[PDB]
Amino acid sequence: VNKYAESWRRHQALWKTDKNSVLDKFKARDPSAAQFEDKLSKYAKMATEISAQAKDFDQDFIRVSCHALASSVCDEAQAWVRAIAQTMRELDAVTE
Amino acid sequence: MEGVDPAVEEAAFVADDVSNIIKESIDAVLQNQQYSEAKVSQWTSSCLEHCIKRLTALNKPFKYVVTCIIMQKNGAGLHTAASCWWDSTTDGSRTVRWENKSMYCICTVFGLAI
Amino acid sequence: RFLRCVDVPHPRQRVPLAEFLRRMHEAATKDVTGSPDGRDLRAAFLAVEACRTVILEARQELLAARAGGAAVAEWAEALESDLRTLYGIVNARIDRLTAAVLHHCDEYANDKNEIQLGHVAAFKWGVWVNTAKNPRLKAVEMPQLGVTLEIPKQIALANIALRVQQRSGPGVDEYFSRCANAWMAVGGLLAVDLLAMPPGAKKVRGWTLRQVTPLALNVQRVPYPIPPAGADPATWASEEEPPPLGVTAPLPPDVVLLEDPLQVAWWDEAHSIWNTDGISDVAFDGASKTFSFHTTHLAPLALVMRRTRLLPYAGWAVRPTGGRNGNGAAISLDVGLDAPVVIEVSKGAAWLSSPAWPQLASLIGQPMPPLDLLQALSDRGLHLLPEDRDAEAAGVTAKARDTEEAMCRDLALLGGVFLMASSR
Amino acid sequence: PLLTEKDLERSVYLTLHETETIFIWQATGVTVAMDTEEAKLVEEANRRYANLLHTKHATDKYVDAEAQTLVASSQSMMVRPSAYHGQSMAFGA
Amino acid sequence: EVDIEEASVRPRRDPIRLVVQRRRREFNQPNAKLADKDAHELWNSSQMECRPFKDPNFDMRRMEQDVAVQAVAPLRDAATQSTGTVPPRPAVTQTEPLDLPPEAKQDLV
Amino acid sequence: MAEAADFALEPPFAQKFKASRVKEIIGSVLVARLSGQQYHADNTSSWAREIADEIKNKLKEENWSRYKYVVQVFIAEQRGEGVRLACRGFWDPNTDNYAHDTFSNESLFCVATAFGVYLY
Amino acid sequence: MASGSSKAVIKNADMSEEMQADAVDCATQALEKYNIEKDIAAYIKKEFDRKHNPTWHCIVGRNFGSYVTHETKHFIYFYLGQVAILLFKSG
Amino acid sequence: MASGSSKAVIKNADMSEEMQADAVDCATQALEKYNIEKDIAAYIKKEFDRKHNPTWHCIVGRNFGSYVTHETKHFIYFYLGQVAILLFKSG
Amino acid sequence: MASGSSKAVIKNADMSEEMQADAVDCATQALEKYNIEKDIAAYIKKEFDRKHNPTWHCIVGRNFGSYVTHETKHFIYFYLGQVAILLFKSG
Amino acid sequence: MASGSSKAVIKNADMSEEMQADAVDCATQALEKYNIEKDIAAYIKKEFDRKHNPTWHCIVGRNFGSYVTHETKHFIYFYLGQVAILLFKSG
Amino acid sequence: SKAVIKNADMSEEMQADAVDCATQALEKYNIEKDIAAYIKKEFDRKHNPTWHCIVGRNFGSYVTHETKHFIYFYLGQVAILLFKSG
Repeated sequence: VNKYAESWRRHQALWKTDKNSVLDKFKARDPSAAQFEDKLSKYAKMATEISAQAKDFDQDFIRVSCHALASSVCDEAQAWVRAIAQTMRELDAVTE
Repeated sequence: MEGVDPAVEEAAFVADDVSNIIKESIDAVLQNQQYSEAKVSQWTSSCLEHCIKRLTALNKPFKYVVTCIIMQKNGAGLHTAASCWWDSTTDGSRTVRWENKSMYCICTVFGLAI
Repeated sequence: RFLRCVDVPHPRQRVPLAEFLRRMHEAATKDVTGSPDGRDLRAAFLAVEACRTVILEARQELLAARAGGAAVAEWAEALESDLRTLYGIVNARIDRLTAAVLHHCDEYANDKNEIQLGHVAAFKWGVWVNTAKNPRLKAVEMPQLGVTLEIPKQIALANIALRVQQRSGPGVDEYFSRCANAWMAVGGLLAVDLLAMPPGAKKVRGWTLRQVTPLALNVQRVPYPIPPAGADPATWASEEEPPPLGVTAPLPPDVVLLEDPLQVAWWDEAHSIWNTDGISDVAFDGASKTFSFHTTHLAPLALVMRRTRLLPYAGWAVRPTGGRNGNGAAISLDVGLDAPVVIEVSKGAAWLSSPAWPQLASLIGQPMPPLDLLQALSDRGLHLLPEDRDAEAAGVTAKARDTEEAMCRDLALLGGVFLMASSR
Repeated sequence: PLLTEKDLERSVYLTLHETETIFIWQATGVTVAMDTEEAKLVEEANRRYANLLHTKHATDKYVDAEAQTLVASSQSMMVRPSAYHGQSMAFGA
Repeated sequence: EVDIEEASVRPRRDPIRLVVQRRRREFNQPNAKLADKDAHELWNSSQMECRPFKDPNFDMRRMEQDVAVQAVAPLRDAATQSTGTVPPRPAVTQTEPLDLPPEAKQDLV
Repeated sequence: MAEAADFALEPPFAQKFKASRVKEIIGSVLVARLSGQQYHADNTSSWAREIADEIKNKLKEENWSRYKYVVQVFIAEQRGEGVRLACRGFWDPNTDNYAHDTFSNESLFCVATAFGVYLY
Repeated sequence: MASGSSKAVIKNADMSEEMQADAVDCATQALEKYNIEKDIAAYIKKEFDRKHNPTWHCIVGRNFGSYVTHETKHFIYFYLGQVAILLFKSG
Repeated sequence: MASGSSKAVIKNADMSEEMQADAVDCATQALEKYNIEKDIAAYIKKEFDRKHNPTWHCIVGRNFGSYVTHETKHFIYFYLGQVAILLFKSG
Repeated sequence: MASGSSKAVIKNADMSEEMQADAVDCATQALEKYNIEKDIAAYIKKEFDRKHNPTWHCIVGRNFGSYVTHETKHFIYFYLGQVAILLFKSG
Repeated sequence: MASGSSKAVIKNADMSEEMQADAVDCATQALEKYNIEKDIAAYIKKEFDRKHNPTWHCIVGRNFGSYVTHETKHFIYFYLGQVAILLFKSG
Repeated sequence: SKAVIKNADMSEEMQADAVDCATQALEKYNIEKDIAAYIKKEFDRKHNPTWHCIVGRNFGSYVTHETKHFIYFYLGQVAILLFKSG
């Protein structure tokens, strides 16, 4: 059970990495729309993978519900997605 | 002059016939043509096609390789040399150069028995 | 059909049937010049049998056809389109097989220089190639089709090939929806085709050089006569009718002379009729059922009877046989023939009772639907399924289909209860 | 598997294909035979091209313009029935 | 116009395809002895030359030239089909005992 | 001597004519022979012969069995002559292959071509 | 003839609604006129190149797996009965 | 490519107007006369070599960002239908 | 591990021989490392976007028909044993 | 800031081998300088206008066919990454 | 017990293979279930699964089989049925 629980920590970066710092570093390089789309698609695909992996795991005589954990990590990835579109729309508004 | 076996000659490289084929193919496309950079590629293609069609019409158990180079006449010197590794009992090769007041056309044909 | 597990889609599978059809066509037209795959007779005979089955089903569905009116009309048009596609596929497959065979003549040659190949399925096929150019050979006999041919000096002096193809049985004739005025094929179709020599292979030191040819992809057809060693049969021809090829072939043993006088014809493709002209010495040996004729035009050949030979039928007289109520009948027909043809019919199925000819014995006493009974009779060859272009040819008022069918149903409501008679 | 006698006797089909015209080298040759009116024409073309160079150099005739040529997600799809079950059974025993 | 209907290279005929067939046992000839033939050996057959002539020496300062630009060659539409067996055929199967003829039984009798 | 039963008509993929390897061989020969070399009509024919011999020797050292090698070397002075060089063949494309390379300096330009035709 | 248009079930679509409807209809005609998957894909691809500017790419079949890059709002993948149809605009 | 006419979206035209109309016309005839990008480029180049004092350079393609010099009143870039074309006199 | 290299049956290829061999090797690695067709396609596409740059498209399957537009010398459709692999550059 | 993982294939060049090496180096430097192919071509053009007998028009792009009257001893055509470059002089 | 081929959409060689495999299964086993299991697994190993095998003396079946992938025969008085599907 502990090994299964620790296996979910391979995605710990989503909730342990500073979104503000990562976004500032990404934006300081004058990122292209291609890189924006790449990051958005990467976060979306990891979110979809977590949602698909939101399943009950039966270890011997104990079942394990990752529904709350997987939902939380998917929400984290969706927030990662949202705070890219927010910057992009603000830039578009300034230009317009 | 002893009589060559017709069966051997059917699968033997005939340098004279290959040279005649090359000369006629060159003359059919370039005998009365002055050098033209636009049409030189089509001329080379036509010469290669004529050489290939005549070699195939010869109907011998030989894979045929035809190369054609057309260079403009301006005083530039061109020198060629070929070294090959093959069974020299049946196969063969032939190089023919033709010229007008405008171009040099060098065609080399290799026939290699299957 | 489902129990039989038939290898082809029924005509009631329009899109799947058409896809199967042209994928048959792609298989038949596939390039097999460099492999012996196309040199197998069964590789073509399989498609031939498949197409025969589809032709049988399509003819069964079309004879009944021959909002609802428009639907049945387009269904018919689809049926004849399928039939034409099947004929084309069969022809292309046979041409591919023969082309693949002749593309290796250097290996298929025999000691005699006269190559004789045959195969009988329904359909008999035979090819004879005379590369010997023997001038004294005037008679060629092929037992694989049972045919004897008195040939002219042209074949004796020239090197050609000759293909004889006899299609017999159900669904083998097309010149009833293809013919124009009064002709049809009887006893099957005999396609005789002259063939020029395709470019053969060259053998050098055991190596065999083989070049791709359109003749190697498919074969062509050459009409009569044969060039006298250096002419052009396709364009040039003897202005006088060339020495007529006497073709004595075994007619299927279920056909008796009904055309008076007996006639054999070559299909006048340019005229859409059966050209009896140039087809001389028309004889029929009934002791062995063999039709002999001297032909000056090599093309689809057949014994031919007039589509108006029995038209109009002199009268009909149908009695009840189903007892008190309507459950059976027996019709005696004076169709312009000697014996009054008596058919015992009953609910769903009809069977001949007289004449009791052994040629028709397979249907005498055979309880099976009257439509397919007349279909099987026409398979031997009988004008029992007439057309309007045959009625007006015979010179009688072709009853309009609506009136005819309404009258049919009105009398059939009365069938086993009343007595019916023909009105002159 | 070792080839048998019938395999050895079998005639192996080999196919030869004619290749296309394979152009190898096209030197950007710069000459025409000045002994010929062809090179007279090409030389007057060369001098008119030099005149074009001079005219371009003459005045403010080098102005250019911008060309902002502005003219991509990778999705994974799967197509499977994924329903197989090998099952054995005895009947009526 | 005529510039390209001259410059363009179009094949004048289809490629010629030949099939050579021989018995499998006829292959693997041990007499096949590939040998070296240098250009000095092929001097009379392959090693040619075009000597630069000095008296005419008609080389000119050609200044205008055009080059056939392709970049990415025109994209080709490709139709690919992956199919297995031709559509399956049904079957009728029923168990039925098989027995020898009474004629054969009486023969054994 | 190998019998016809085990005689493989097609060369092993390790023994197949490697177009990239022949490109590398031809380029190495051209660099070793013509880099920094000025055109010399008396020396050009000998240089072409040496280049062809070296390329053929390297192809032999590659030791691809039953692969006949044909090497052709063109070396010409760069006086600006319009040159159109092309080739066209008729063989079995499944086993036979080709390669070529070009070198050019301020004085001369050369094209060295090697064809490997499989023997059966 | 009966309208044998099976219920189109859309799995993955980065499209507009009218584009999805057009794709469903085009796939319906493609299946009605052709059962060969490459012919179906060719019909759909040429129809949508004419309608919505080249180049589209169509893959039709029953057993396959793909990983392709598509233009935004230019991607669809669905079933029409038992047949899998994929369309994507790229290049 | 081949067509009867196409919309030349001119991003910039260092031209006179009549000779812009000439450019539209010549590119139009090139479209139906030829079927290759290089072909259309050469057709336009020869058209203005005959009309407007050679030599002109013409580029036809799909996706290419370039920067060139030319002579004033003799430059244009336009996405003619499905092909972008850069046409400019520069000697 | 036995080197059960299923001989690739090149059905239709427009590339060079060396790059076709590289494609065969990449497909062999893909089938060695994965067991899902989408995984095979993703591996091949990523490998060839690292080698020959995006964009590539790979379809792995056994029952499919495709009609796609590919860049010249950037196409292959073959069979690695019973596995059909299609690769083409577009985008 | 950008670069291509494809060996520079110089299809043809009317300029010396070391000149072409300098051209490849300049193209690479342009790639690391800019992300827009227009600016890639612009920087290559300005570099070889200040270095290599101006004016060297540069065209960088994937697919395009053209004729240009390049000044002699002043032309190269080479594929790099996924963009072909026509780097010639006509000024 | 000679194999009595009742129905065959097959080739000759792999008909002989089917006969040999069925003979081996009958030699090694005594239950029709096990014989069918052996036949099916061997033919999956040899001839591109998926196959299906039914062994017994009392059964009537109607199945759809791939072309050249169907046989129904008798070994002695035991009926063995093979057909490839899925």
